[PDB]
Amino acid sequence: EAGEFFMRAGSATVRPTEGGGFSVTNNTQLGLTFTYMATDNIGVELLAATPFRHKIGTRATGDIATVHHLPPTLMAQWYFGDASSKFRPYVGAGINYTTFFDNGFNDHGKEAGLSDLSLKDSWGAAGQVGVDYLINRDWLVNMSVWYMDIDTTANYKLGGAQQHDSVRLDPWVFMFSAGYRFH
Ligand SMILES: CCCCCCCCOCCOCCOCCOCCO
Ligand SMILES: CCCCCCCCOCCOCCOCCOCCO
Ligand SMILES: CCCCCCCCOCCOCCOCCOCCO
Ligand SMILES: CCCCCCCCOCCOCCOCCOCCO
Ligand SMILES: CCCCCCCCOCCOCCOCCOCCO
Ligand SMILES: CCCCCCCCCCCC[N+](C)(C)[O-]
Repeated sequence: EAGEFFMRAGSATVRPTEGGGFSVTNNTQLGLTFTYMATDNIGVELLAATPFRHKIGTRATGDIATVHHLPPTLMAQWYFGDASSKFRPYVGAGINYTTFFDNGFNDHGKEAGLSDLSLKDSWGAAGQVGVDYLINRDWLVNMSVWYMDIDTTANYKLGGAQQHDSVRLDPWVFMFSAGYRFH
C-alpha cells in the first residue's frame, strides 16, 4: 500500500458533548477523507466535510440560535495487518481545526433579547479508531469513530453584553463510507 492514495466519501455525523440547559444539536454531513499511505501501515489522513449546521437551546426556550462549522482534521494513522490484509482496522492521532460561521439567534432568541453571536475558532487533539474493508484492489467500505477537542467561546448580547460563554463541543464523530483507491 506504500505510495497509495485513497479517498472515502460517506456520512459524517457529529455528536457534541453536553455543552437551564444550553445544548447543541447533532448533525450529519458529507464527509470526505484523503489518505496517503506512508508505508503499509502509516498513513496521513485529512478529514473534510460539507458545513455542519447545529442548533442551540434551553429546554425552556427551545432552539434559540443556529451555528455552522468546518471541522477539518489531520491525522497520523497506523493500519493493522499488512497490505495483503483485506480487513485493516486502524488507530489515528492528529490535530483538529474548527471554524465557526454564519451563526445567529432565532426570532425567539431575539425576542428573549439575544443578539450579535459569534464564535472563536478552535484547535485540538483528535483521535480515531476505524476499519477499512478492502473489497477489490480499488474499492473499500469503511466505518470510523473520531473524538475531537473542540472547545470554543460564544459572544453575544443579551440585552446588553452578557457575551461570554465557553462552549465545549468535544464531539464524537461517526463516519460510514465507501472509498476508491488510486495506485
Ligand atoms: C472539501 C469539501 C467537500 C465539499 C465539496 C464537494 C466535493 C465534491 O464531491 C465529491 C464527491 O462526493 C460525493 C458522493 O456521495 C457520497 C458517497 O456515498 C457514500 C457511501 O455510503
Ligand atoms: C450505500 C449507500 C448508503 C449511503 C450512506 C449515507 C448514509 C445514509 O444517510 C444517513 C442520513 O443521516 C442521518 C442519520 O443519523 C446518523 C446515524 O448514522 C446513520 C447511517 O448508518
Ligand atoms: C506513526 C504512528 C501513528 C500513530 C500516531 C501516534 C502518534 C503520536 O501522537 C501524535 C499526537 O499528535 C497530536 C497533538 O495534540 C494537538 C496539539 O495542540 C495543537 C495546537 O494548539
Ligand atoms: C454502544 C456501542 C456500540 C457497539 C458497536 C459495536 C460495533 C463493533 O464493530 C463492528 C464491526 O463490524 C464488523 C464487520 O462485518 C463482518 C465481516 O466483514 C464483512 C465483509 O464481507
Ligand atoms: C463484496 C461486498 C462486501 C461489502 C461488505 C459489506 C459490509 C457492510 O457492513 C456490514 C456492517 O454493517 C452493520 C451495522 O449497522 C450499521 C452501523 O451502526 C450505526 C450507528 O452507530
Ligand atoms: C455552539 C454554541 C453556540 C452558543 C450559542 C450561545 C447561546 C447563549 C445562550 C443564551 C441564553 C439565553 N437565555 C437568557 C434566554 O436563557
